[PDB]
Amino acid sequence: MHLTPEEKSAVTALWGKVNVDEVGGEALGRLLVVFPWTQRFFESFGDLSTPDAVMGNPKVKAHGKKVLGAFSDGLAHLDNLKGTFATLSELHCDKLHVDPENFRLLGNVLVCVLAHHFGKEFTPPVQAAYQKVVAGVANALAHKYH
Amino acid sequence: MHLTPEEKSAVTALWGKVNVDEVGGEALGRLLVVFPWTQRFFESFGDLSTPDAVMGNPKVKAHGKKVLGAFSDGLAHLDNLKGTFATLSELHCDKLHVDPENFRLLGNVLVCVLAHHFGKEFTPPVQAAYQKVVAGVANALAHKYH
Amino acid sequence: VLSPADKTNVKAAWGKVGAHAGEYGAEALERMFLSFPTTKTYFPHFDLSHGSAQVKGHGKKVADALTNAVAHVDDMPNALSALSDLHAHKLRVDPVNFKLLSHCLLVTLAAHLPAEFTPAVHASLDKFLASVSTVLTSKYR
Amino acid sequence: VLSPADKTNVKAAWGKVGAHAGEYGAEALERMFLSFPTTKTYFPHFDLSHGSAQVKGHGKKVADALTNAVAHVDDMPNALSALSDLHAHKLRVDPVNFKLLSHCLLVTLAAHLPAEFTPAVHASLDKFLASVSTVLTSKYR
Ligand code: HEM
Ligand code: HEM
Ligand code: HEM
Ligand code: HEM
Repeated sequence: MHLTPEEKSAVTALWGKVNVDEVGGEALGRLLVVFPWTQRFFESFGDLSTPDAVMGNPKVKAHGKKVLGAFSDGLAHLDNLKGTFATLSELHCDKLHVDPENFRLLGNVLVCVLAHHFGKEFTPPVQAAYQKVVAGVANALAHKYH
Repeated sequence: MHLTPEEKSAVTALWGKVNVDEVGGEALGRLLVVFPWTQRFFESFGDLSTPDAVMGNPKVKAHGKKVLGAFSDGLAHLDNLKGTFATLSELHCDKLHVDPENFRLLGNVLVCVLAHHFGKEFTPPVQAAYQKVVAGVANALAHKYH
Repeated sequence: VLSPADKTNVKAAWGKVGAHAGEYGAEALERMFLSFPTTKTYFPHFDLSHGSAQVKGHGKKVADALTNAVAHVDDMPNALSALSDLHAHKLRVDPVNFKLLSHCLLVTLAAHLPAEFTPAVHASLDKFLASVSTVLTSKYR
Repeated sequence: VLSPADKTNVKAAWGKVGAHAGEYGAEALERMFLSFPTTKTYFPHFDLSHGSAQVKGHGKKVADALTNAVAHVDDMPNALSALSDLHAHKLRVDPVNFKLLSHCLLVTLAAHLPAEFTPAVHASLDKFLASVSTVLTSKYR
């Protein structure tokens, strides 16, 4: 996590404009659609058979919001991601058994989601700041795996 | 490193039995043979047209010894690989233009050479400690890229 | 493998790119250079400054090739043979870098085609870029 | 693409494995579990302790499939159809993991087949495990 002050201001300014409810649902839904293997964790979510069935599934939307919820909190402690994410890291490992590669796929999808939403505002340099951030978060979420 | 005193001792103790001359030559040559594209940096070495030509090439063997040399000295600063490889990190970036992914390919080749050499002695637990070191070394070497 | 659906998706999204392919190619490169600086090791000879003509020049070349693979979506291995040879034998780009560019291309398209960049399209474009990458790397060893 | 030399190299090496393939299967898993603990996420239901019969049994299973693959080196896609299915639609292991088991398998062969683990054979086996990996993840999406 080598965020220059200017990189950090940039992450923060844009994050100001995000509707976490919305972005959360889109990012999670899109993950389940682009990398269908990730659907292995959600067999209790119901019908994920098509893009519409996934994108519109009330359970996917509610889970996405939860996920991005935790992520946003992460963005207020950019200094201590490991600390911030420690109980979650343990849970994902020990209870959920989620392969950490999942955290990197989601980060990439999120970046595409932000690009989708902000258009031209998501400049090369802003993308580069966010790239560092999703990686820092994925690393923090994997820190307690054993 | 995130090496356990026990993990540190395992690494340390096997290394003591290593012929850097031979292991260095073999690791680099195997690299050039398994992952042919790494030959892009060694055009001046000559004929690498065949396994035999690679394994026999003295320029290869001598470069191999230089590399394991430096690696070998890094095992003495296992608690600060970053500071040990800083200058070497800049060199590799700014002068040589070597993609850090290469550092990871070699690491894995290195592990295969050690298993090759030590058979029985190279146990799952010992491999585990070595995997952490090779990863650690690769990270240190890639640290100053920009 | 790409399904009929995928093929339709790709031709459609790429259809919209039209005449901006060149600029979108250049943009994906810059994004790549900024986000994954290790990719720069392959262009030691380029001016990577903002608005570099070398980058402009190169973005067009990449875009033309992608455009050529879309045009020959049913025979990509053959449409891209030459480029597959170049990459395997001369350039010798480590395979991991293809995924990085792909990623930056997807970000670029997303940033420019909001109406078309649907989940379905996104998925198709991702499988497509993966297939191009596979072709370009097929003759490596 | 496996060259004829490669197919030969592979068949030779695997030839020497013989009645120990099961043990080597088991040993490769154990090395994978310890070196890459993230791989354990796919075996929550197993006793991953050293010498576990679950691990042993699974080791045989994997080893056997490799055998069958060497045997049908010419028609892998077909020989492993079912396995490609299982992995793509049921197990859904992330593709990155295949490279980790492949590596633990080389290490294991190397440690047990000193004379046979020459540089050329090493290159062939790698390519082979790579091909096997491609086959197993070809129907993922
Ligand atoms: C930014 C990365 C992520 C964050 C911040 C995050 C956060 C969360 C939170 C806050 C919960 C609820 C905790 C609880 O139940 O006590 C949760 C649960 C869960 N997460 Fe994650 N998550 C992330 C990524 C993922 C990914 C990528 C996957 C799978 C591909 C995943 C799989 C799950 C599952 C399966 C649950 C439990 C759902 C249930 O209640 O059945 N998570 N996550
Ligand atoms: C274990 C990781 C590595 C270490 C510790 C390492 C270390 C070294 C050292 C100590 C030198 C001597 C150069 C000098 O001081 O001027 C060197 C040079 C060099 N290394 Fe690395 N290296 C590593 C990995 C690699 C890899 C994987 C490659 C490419 C496959 C590579 C390519 C080169 C090249 C091309 C040179 C220049 C040699 C010459 O001048 O002909 N290195 N390296
Ligand atoms: C799907 C992805 C890619 C496509 C379609 C592509 C296509 C091309 C094309 C059309 C050229 C120019 C060949 C000529 O001179 O006619 C080229 C050159 C080149 N590419 Fe690739 N490429 C891809 C991926 C990559 C990646 C990922 C890298 C490294 C990060 C890379 C590095 C290079 C380099 C260094 C050159 C030579 C440039 C010069 O000296 O002018 N390529 N590529
Ligand atoms: C080298 C490539 C691989 C081969 C040839 C292979 C082969 C097999 C075979 C033969 C089975 C048993 C099928 C049955 O039960 O009838 C199996 C199951 C399984 N494989 Fe794969 N596998 C490979 C890679 C992987 C990897 C890398 C992972 C995860 C890290 C994995 C995870 C699993 C799991 C979790 C099972 C089910 C175990 C059980 O519940 O009994 N496989 N695989």
